Amino acid sequence: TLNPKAEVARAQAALAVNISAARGLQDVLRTNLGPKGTMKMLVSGAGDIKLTKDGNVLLHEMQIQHPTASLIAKVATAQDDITGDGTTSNVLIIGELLKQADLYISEGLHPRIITEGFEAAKEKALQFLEEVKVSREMDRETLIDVARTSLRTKVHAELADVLTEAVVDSILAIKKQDEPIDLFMIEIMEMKHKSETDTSLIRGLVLDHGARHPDMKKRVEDAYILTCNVSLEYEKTEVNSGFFYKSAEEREKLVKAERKFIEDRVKKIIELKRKVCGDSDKGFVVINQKGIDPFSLDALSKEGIVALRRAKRRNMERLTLACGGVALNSFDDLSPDCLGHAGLVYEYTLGEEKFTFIEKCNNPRSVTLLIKGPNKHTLTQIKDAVRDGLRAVKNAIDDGCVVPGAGAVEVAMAEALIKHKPSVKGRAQLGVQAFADALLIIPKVLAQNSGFDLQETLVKIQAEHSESGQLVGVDLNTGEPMVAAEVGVWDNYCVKKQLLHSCTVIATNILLVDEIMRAGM
Amino acid sequence: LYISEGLHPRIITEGFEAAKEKALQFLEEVKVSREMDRETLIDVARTSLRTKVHAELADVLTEAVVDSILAIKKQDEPIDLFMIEIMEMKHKSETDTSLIRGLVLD
Amino acid sequence: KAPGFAQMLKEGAKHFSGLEEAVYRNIQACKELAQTTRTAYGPNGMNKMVINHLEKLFVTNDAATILRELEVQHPAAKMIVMASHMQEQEVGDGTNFVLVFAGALLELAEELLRIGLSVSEVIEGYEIACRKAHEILPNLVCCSAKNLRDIDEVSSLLRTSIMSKQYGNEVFLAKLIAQACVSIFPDSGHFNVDNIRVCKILGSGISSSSVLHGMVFKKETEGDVTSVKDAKIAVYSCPFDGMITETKGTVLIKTAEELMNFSKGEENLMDAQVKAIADTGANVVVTGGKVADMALHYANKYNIMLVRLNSKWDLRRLCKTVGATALPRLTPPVLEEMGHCDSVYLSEVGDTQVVVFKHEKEDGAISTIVLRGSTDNLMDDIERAVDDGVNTFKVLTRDKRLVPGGGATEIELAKQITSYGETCPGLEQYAIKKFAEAFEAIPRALAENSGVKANEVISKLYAVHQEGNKNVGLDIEAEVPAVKDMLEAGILDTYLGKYWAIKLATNAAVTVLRVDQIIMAKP
Amino acid sequence: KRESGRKVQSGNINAAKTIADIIRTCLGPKSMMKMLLDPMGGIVMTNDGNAILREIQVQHPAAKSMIEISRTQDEEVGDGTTSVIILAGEMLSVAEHFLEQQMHPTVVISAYRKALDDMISTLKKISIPVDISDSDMMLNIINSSITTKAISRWSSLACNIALDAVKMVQFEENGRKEIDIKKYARVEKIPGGIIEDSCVLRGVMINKDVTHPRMRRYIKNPRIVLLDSSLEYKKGESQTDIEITREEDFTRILQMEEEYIQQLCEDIIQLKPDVVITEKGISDLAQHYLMRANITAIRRVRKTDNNRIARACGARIVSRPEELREDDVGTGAGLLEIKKIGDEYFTFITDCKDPKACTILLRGASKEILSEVERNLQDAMQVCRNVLLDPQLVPGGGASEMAVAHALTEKSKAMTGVEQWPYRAVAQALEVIPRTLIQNCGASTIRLLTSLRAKHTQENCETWGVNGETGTLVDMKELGIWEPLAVKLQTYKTAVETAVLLLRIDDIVSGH
Ligand SMILES: Nc1ncnc2c1ncn2[C@@H]1O[C@H](COP(=O)(O)OP(=O)(O)O)[C@@H](O)[C@H]1O
Ligand SMILES: Nc1ncnc2c1ncn2[C@@H]1O[C@H](COP(=O)(O)OP(=O)(O)O)[C@@H](O)[C@H]1O
Ligand SMILES: Nc1ncnc2c1ncn2[C@@H]1O[C@H](COP(=O)(O)OP(=O)(O)O)[C@@H](O)[C@H]1O
Repeated sequence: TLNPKAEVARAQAALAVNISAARGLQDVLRTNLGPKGTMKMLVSGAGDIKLTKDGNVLLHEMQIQHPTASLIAKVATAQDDITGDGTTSNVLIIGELLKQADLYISEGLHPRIITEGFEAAKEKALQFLEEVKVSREMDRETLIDVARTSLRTKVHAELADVLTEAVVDSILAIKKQDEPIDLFMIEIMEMKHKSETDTSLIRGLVLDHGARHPDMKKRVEDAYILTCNVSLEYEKTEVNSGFFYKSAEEREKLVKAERKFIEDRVKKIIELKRKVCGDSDKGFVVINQKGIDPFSLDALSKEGIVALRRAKRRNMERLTLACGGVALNSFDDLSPDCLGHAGLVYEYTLGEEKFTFIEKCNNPRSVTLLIKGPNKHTLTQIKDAVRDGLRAVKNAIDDGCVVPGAGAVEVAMAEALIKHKPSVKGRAQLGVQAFADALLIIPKVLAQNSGFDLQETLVKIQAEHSESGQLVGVDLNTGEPMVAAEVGVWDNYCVKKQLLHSCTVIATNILLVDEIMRAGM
Repeated sequence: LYISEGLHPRIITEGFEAAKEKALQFLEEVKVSREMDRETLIDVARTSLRTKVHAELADVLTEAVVDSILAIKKQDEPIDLFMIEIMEMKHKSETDTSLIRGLVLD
Repeated sequence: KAPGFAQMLKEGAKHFSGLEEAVYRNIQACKELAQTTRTAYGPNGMNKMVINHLEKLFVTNDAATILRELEVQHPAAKMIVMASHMQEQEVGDGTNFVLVFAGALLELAEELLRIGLSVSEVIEGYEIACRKAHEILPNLVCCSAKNLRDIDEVSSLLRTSIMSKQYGNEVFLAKLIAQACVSIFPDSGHFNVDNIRVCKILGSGISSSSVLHGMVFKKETEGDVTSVKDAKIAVYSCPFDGMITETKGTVLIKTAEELMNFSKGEENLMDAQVKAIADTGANVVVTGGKVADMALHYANKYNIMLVRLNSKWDLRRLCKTVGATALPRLTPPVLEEMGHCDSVYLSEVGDTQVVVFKHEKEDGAISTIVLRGSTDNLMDDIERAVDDGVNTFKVLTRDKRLVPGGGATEIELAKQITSYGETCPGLEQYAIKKFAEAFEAIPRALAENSGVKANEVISKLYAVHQEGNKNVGLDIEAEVPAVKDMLEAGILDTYLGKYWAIKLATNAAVTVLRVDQIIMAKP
Repeated sequence: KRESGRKVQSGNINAAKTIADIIRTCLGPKSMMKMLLDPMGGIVMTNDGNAILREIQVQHPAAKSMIEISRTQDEEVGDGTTSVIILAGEMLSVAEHFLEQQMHPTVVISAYRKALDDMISTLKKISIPVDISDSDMMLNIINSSITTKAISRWSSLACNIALDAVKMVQFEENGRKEIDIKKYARVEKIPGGIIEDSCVLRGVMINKDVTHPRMRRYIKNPRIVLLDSSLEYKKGESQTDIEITREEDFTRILQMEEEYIQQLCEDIIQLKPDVVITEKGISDLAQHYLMRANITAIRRVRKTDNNRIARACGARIVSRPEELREDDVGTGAGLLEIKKIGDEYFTFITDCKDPKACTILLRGASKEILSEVERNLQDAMQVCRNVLLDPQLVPGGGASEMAVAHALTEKSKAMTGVEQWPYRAVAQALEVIPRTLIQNCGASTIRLLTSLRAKHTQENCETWGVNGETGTLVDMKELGIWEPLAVKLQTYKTAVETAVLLLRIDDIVSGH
C-alpha cells in the first residue's frame, strides 16, 4: 500500500521509531547533567575543537543524523530563547515520558489517552509549583547561590568564585528602582596571554583600535568625550570642481587644497580643546569612528589628545550612551554642547595588541565583562557560562520567585501526582503515573553522574517525610538527601514552569504521530 | 524494567519475600470460612467446571461432582478420591453424564 | 532497517556504547602519543627518522619537533599537544614530561574505571594530589643558583638542559651558551631569548663555533667598506638591477645602437637610484636578492656599505630589531622606513667574513652564537638544544630554585603523595595513590632508554629514599643499574619546570577524562 | 506502460483507499499528527489533510484525481475536505461486490447514484433552520473553527468580523444570493496593534505606497477619479521604441512628450479632485503634475478593485482622462487617509455606505500572529457563506452519517434486485466517519458504534451522535457541533461522484 519512489509505515511501528530516537537522545545528554556530568566535544571537521555541557549547543550546533531527533533539537533552541536553561532536562523528561508511555501502549492503550493524562498532570504539577516557590527578596547572598548553581554546571569548579562575583555585580549595576533589565548593556570581551582565572570586570568599555602616534598619553584621568563620524583622512574636493592639472606635482598641489577642508577642521577640533578646559591637569579625547590622517594626528598628539580611529558601529553606540557625546557628522557645526565627559581613560598594553579602556564613569548604563583565557575554545566555553549565569540571575530578579534544585521539585511534584485521583477520565491516570515517573529521571541522572547508585539515592529522598514543608535533593558529593534551600541551591521559577509546558507539548505531539511518510525523499 | 536501571537481582527477590509474607496475611483477613453446603459447593464447582467446558456441561456436571463428594464425605473423614471411579461410555451424547450409586463393570 | 546502531545519531559519529567504554578510546590515543615520545627521553633517547612535509629527511630527538611533523588528528591527543605548546610558554623544557606523565595518568585512570570508580572521583583525586605536589615540591628544593652571573656557575646548570638534546657536546655548549646569556643578565628585567639569535654555518664541527656580540650574519659585505656607524639603514628585498617602473615602460630594442643606449640607461638608473640612497645619508643597505655588477661600483662610488642577506628570516630580524622595513621597489628613498644602529662593521672569524650589527652607544642586549657544523641536520639539532638552554635561564631570571633530576624528584614526590593517599579516607585514595605511580613512569622511561631493567631501578630508589637519602637519582650507565647522588654529580632541574609541567599535565589529563563522547558537526 | 481489465478498477481502489488511509486519523478535534520526511532530512508535523496530500508524491493517476478534487473543495468550502476523501475511499473499498461477485460497474454505479438521491433527501429531513438575524447562534456555529486556536481569546471578535463582512457582500436582491469573498472581501494585513485592533473597513483599502509628500493627508469629503488609460505620451500602435540621435529632433519629440502629458493632466485637475487612481502605471513627468496639484498619486488598481470604488464614493470609470465629465467625483466619501500605520502606508477611502464589498483590516503584534489570525478568519467567512446561502444545519459528530445510513438500510428492504447489496454497502461506508472519531479518542469502536446505531433505530435520528473529545455519546442539541447542509451535501455528492468516476475507468491509456 504505497506509491513507487516512496515509503510508508502504516502500523504502530512508526511510533516506536520516534520513541527509539528520544530514548537514544536521552542516553546521549544524560551524562552532561549537573556539575559532575561529563563534557561533550564538537568537532567542526575543519579542525576546531569545542567542549561544552550546554544542551542548547549540543543540539543547535551539533547536527543530528536521525530525522526525528532533529525536531527535539529545534525545541531546545526554543527553550533556550525563553529561559536560557533547562534544555538538557527537557530532553531527559521527553525521553522518559515516551518511555513510560510505551509500557502502556504495548498493552493496547491508545496514545490519545496518555496525552490527556499529561495535560491533567501538568495542571496539577503547575499548581504545586506555585506553592513550592520562594518569593523572598533577591539579595547578593541569594544571587550568588543562583549564579553558583548555574555556573558550576558549565565550569571545572575553579572559575566558580571567579565568575560568580563578576556575573552578580554585572547585573546589580544595571538595575535599580525596579527598572526593566537588559543584558545587552553588558559587553563580553575576550583576550589572550593570561590564565583562565584572570577574568575580571570593566566598569567602562573596551575599544578595538587605539591611538597611533609616539607622543600619545597612555592614560587620561579626565577628558571631554567628542563623538565624531567624519573622515579626517584625504577626501575628495568638497566644492564643484575636479582635477585641473598639467603634471603629477600639480595634481598633488590640488590635493593640498583638498586637504584644506580637512586640515582646517582639525584646527576646529584644537580650538574647542583649548576652549573647553584646555588648561593644566586636564585632557581631551576624540573617538572619531572614521580614519584620521597621519599629519593631522601629529597636531592632536602634541596637544595631549588621545585620539582613536577606525572604530566599529558597536563601539560608537555604547560610547555615546556611556559618555553622552553626541555624534557630530560635520565639523562646521562643532559646538561644546555635543561634548561628553568621563573619568580615567587609558590603553592597557597586552603582549601583542592593545585596547582602550574608559573606566570610572558615573552612570553609563553600560558595562563590560573582560574574559581572559589561554585557548580559543576555553573563551567560548566561558562566554556561554556567563550568558547562562547572567540570564539565571536575570530570571531570579525579574521573576522574584525561585524554586529549590537538585530534583527536589521533581520529587515533590511526582509525589503529588501519585496522590491525585482521576478527575478528567478514569484511564487518564496511567498518563499521570507516566508523568510522575518521568519527573524522577532528573534526580536519577544526578546520582549516575555523581557516581552513586540510581536507586538508593531516589529511595532515600523519597522516604523523607514529616509534618511540615520538607523538600530534599540529591547531594552530589554525599548522595544522601539534602535540603536544597538550606545549602544554597536555587533554580528559577520560569525554568521549571517552561519545562512542564515544553515537555508535555512535544511528548504529546510525538505520541500523536501515527505514520511516517516520505514527501518525495 | 528495574534491572535495566542497574538494580541487582538479589534486591528484587528480597522485595518478593516481603510482599509474599504480607500477601499471605491478606488471605487470612479476606478468607470466608463459610460452612460447606450444597449451594456453596455449586458455586465452587461451577467456578471450576466452567473453565473446562462450553458452559453447557457445567450445570450438568456441577450437581454430579457436588453429590459425588457428599456421597463419600461423612464422619469428618479425610476425603479420598480413590472412592470415586470414573467410567467412560460411547454411543451417547455429551450431556447424558450422570451419577451411578454403585460400581460399573465392563 | 532495525536493529539500529548503538548511540550513533550525530553526523554518523561513532558513539562507543557503555560496554565499548568510549572513554577508553581517547585514553588509547593519548597513550599511543606517549610511546612515540617515551623513547626520546634523557641523554640515551632514541632518535626519530622524521620525513618533513617537503620530503626532507631530518634526524632528531626533540619532542616538539616530532609533534610538529607528526600531524596529530585525534583531538583527545591534541589536548596534551596544546598543553605542550603551553609548556613552551613560561618555560622552555619539560615537553616530554607533559606527554609521559599525562599518558601515565590516563593509563592508570583506565585501571580505576575498570574497577568501577566514577570519572569525577578520578578527576577530583588528581586535582587534590596536584595541590599536594605543589606543596611537597618546594621542600625538595635542595640548592639554588648563587646569582653571580659567572660562566662557571651558568655552565654548571646548563649541563642538564643541553644534555638530553645533544649528548657528547655537553661541555662545549654549556660554555658557549653561557657566554651569550651572562652578557644580558645585567639588564635587570629585560632578558629575552629572542635577543640571542642563533646563526649556523657549514663548517668543520661544533668545536669550531664561537660567541659574538650583535646580529652576526655569515654573508660577507658585498661592498668595499669595512666599518661605518651610520644609523640610517634601509633593507631592499628587490634585487639590484636595471630599474623598471610599475607603469608600462615598454623598452623596444631593435638595433645594436639602441641596445647599448638602453644598456647604458640601466647604468644611469642604478646610478640615479643609488645616488638617492646617499642623498638621505644612508651608508648602510641590506639586499634580499642578487646584486648587479655595476651597482658594486656605485656602492663604492658614494661609499655605501652594501650587504647581501638572501634568507628572508635574516631580514625579518632586522625589521624587528632596528626597524628598517623591506620595501618592494628599487631603493625607495624613505627615511621614515629606515632603522637605527650605533655600530655596523664587517668581521672575520673562523676564516669567514661576517657582518655585525651591534650597539656601542646604546645599552644593547643582542648577541649571537655562530654555530659551525659539517652536517646541516646535526647542526640544526644543536640549535634546538641552544633554545632549551637559553630558555632554562630565562626562567632563572625569575625565582632561582632548582630541584634534583634523574627521576629523584619523581620518586620523592611519589613517596610523599602516597602517604597522603593512605591517610585520606574515601575513594580519593585510589586516584591519589595512582597519581604517585604516574611519577614512576618518568624514571621507568629514563631507565628503559638507558638499556636498564626498569623495576630494578625503581626498587633501589624507593629503598634509599625510605632511608632519607634524598637527591638520589638514576646513574646513566649501560651496564650499571646502580644509582648515585644527582646533586654532587651536578644534575639539577628547574623548579618552575616541574611546577608548570605537573600543573598542565594534570589539567591535560582531566580535560580528556571530562570528555566521554566525540561528536562531529557541520557548519 | 498501460493497464487493462479488472486490474484497473481494483488498482484505482487501492490507490484511492491508500490516500484515505493516510488521513483517516486527521478527522475531528482530536486529530492525529503525521510525519513528512523532507528530501533534505527535515520533518513537518502538520495535521491538515490538505497540506499532507499536497506534499506527498503520487504515481497513480487515480490518486491525482482524488487530490485534485479535494483542492476544488477547498476553494469552495474550507472545511469537510477530509471527509470527502475518506468517504470516497470507503465507498470504493467494498471490492467484494465489484469484482469478486463479477458485477458490472454500471450495476454498482446505478446503486451509488440511487443512494445519493436518498442520502440528499434524508439529510434535509434531519436538518434544522437557523435564525441568522441573531448573531449569538452564529457565534456557536462559527466556534467550530475558532475552537482549539490561538484566537479563542478574541473568539467573539472573529465572529463579528466574518459575520458582518459576508452580510455586506451578500447581494440578495439578485435572487440567487451570490457571495464572492475573493473579490468583494479583499483582505490586507496591517502591521502594528494587537489582535483586538482587528476590524473591518467599510470600503476599499489600496496598499499603494506614498511616492511624494505633496499628497492629501486627511480629507473629510474625498473626490476620487477613475480611468484605465496610462498618463504618458501617446505611443504608436506597435511597441517600437523611440530612438533619436539629432539634438534638434530631441526638443520636438520632448515637446510632444510634455504637451500631451500636460494637457491630459489639466483635464484631470479641472474637477478639483483629491486623488487620481489609474489602472495602468504613471510615469515621472505625469507625477510632477500630481504633486503640483497637491493630490495623491495612485496606480496599479485592478478592474474589480476600481468597480468597488465607483460604488463606494460614486466615481465613474472613463476610457481616457480627456473624457472626464463632472460625474466622476467621489462625493459623499468618508475620508481619504494615507497615514503610515505600522511602517506601511494604507489608502483608506471608507464611507458610511455598503457598496456590496468591504475590506478586512488584520491588526496584530507580529507577522507570525497576523498569519495565524488570517487563515483562521477565512474559514469563518466561508462558514458564514455556507449558512447564509442555505440556513440549514445537520447534526454532526457522526450523527448525520448514522442517521442517513438507517434510512438506506430501512429503504433497501423494498429494493428488489441485485442493487440492494451495493446500496446497503454505501450505508455501512458512512459509519467510517464516527469510526475514526472514536478511534482517535481511544474508546472501543465496535461497542460504541453498535450502540450508536441502536439509538438511531429507537430514538430520533436528529441527535445521538458522538463526542470526539470525551468519546462517549451525546446529543447534538446539547453540544453545538451543528454543521451546515451545503457542506455535507457537496461532501456526499463529491464522494459518490468521485467513486463513480474511478469505477468508470477500465483502461489507463497513454497517448497525446
Ligand atoms: N550543588 C548543585 N547540586 C545539585 N544539583 C545541581 C547543582 N547545580 C545544578 N544542579 C542540577 O543540574 C541540573 C542542570 O542545570 P543546568 O546546567 O543549569 O541546566 P541544563 O543542564 O538543562 O542546561 C539542574 O536541574 C539542577 O537541579
Ligand atoms: N645526564 C643525565 N643524567 C641523568 N638524568 C638526566 C640527564 N639528562 C637529563 N636527565 C633527566 O631527563 C629529564 C628530561 O630532560 P629534558 O630532555 O631536558 O626535558 P624533556 O625530556 O621534557 O625534553 C630531566 O628531568 C632530567 O632529570
Ligand atoms: N467538537 C466536536 N465534537 C464532535 N465531533 C466533531 C467536533 N468538531 C468536529 N467534529 C467532527 O469532525 C469532522 C471533521 O471536522 P473538521 O476537522 O472541521 O473537517 P475536516 O476533518 O474535513 O477538516 C466533522 O464531520 C465533525 O462531525
